[PDB]
Amino acid sequence: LGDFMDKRDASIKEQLSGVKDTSSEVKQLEEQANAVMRAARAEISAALNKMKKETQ
Amino acid sequence: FNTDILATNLINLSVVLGVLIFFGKGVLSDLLDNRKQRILN
Repeated sequence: LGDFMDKRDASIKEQLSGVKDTSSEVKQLEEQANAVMRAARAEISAALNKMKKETQ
Repeated sequence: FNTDILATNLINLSVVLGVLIFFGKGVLSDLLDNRKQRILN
């Protein structure tokens, strides 16, 4: 019975941690996506400027 | 070794064990169930 109690409690605590783990993983995913999108935009802008300046 | 029968030893014990099992399953299920709900939360 002691083992059963432990198993159930661990299963629940583990579920909470995983749920906590998943939330952090999704926050990281969102941050990475945001950073990547910024790079695209900024990168291209810089490119044109440098390219625009060279053309000029 | 042999059993001793008399209705004095246990009538006092049946009322006690009934009161304790009823009010104990009440407050024990309430507490234990509350703890389970918190773990689920």
